[PDB]
Amino acid sequence: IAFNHPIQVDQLNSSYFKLSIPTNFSFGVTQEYIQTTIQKVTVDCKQYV
Amino acid sequence: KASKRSGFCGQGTHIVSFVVNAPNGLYFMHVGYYPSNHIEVVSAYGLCDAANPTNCIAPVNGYFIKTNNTRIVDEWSYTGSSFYAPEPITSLNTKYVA
Amino acid sequence: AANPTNCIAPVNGYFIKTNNTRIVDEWSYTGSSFYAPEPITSLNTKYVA
Amino acid sequence: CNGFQKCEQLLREYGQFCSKINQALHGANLRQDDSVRNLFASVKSSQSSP
Amino acid sequence: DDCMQQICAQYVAGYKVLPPLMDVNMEAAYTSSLLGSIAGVGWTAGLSSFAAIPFAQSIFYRLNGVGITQQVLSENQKLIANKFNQALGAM
Repeated sequence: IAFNHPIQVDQLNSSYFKLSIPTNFSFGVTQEYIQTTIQKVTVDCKQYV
Repeated sequence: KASKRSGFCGQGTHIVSFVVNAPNGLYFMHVGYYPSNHIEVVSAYGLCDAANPTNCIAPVNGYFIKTNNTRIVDEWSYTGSSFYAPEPITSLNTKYVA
Repeated sequence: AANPTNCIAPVNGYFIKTNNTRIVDEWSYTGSSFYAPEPITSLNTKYVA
Repeated sequence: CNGFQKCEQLLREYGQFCSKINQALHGANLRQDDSVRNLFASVKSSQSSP
Repeated sequence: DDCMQQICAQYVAGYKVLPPLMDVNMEAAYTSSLLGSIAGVGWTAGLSSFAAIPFAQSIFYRLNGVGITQQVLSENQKLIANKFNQALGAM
């Protein structure tokens, strides 16, 4: 079992609030293909049969 | 075109996206910022003043750690101009907006 | 050096030579002073560029 | 059909169609499971502050 | 075991029901983590970076965003929190 267990910040009763800050740019990701179109084909009926 | 906003691109901040021809379709290459390391820093929720103008959160928290520090990067101050910060009416817990 | 600074503000306003604060139909207009906010100084000599 | 040898032999002739049915159901379930994982991925990485 | 003592799908054999592949407790843990995150996420421009924000403050900040109520008006309109509880009760 290796699931969930996410990082959790602690809520502060005091007016000042602890905030997690990013330190590394780590730019870059990939994106899924969206299909967009389907193949076109024509069948010659009454001849192929 | 822009996304710079909520968009179909997901799992990362949409700084930019790229389109390439794909067989029977279109292929996308969005770019996403990843924080990687998070450091928890105590932040004031705005600072009030004896004068009516008061420090307030604008691009990011007005005080990242103390006084006026505004940045999303590791360095809290980052030479912030503070021009962006608005000046709202004094609120509860005086001398602080909080 | 002074805190007030000219800014592009909407669509690339404050153009070089005559300032193109006017946009679309109007080619150029004298700066209103409410048209552009003061931005933080940016890398270059004497300009945001 | 199970428990009848004659029925099983006829089903063997139609076995290829039965194999396609099993493969199609397995593929649909895997695609659905991937979609469920994608939904829970967005929920994952959230911080339970309180 | 209960069916032998007396679902019936296994005895029929016909079709076999398939488990969802995600445990209910794991899904519940994800929803609870999301509930914690939304209070932090719903803050002025702080969004995800802002954290440890109170649930009451997050509701007030969200209300100010969608509807431009005056800060004085929000203080004047007391029992808004009670009305939110009434809405939860009505559901």
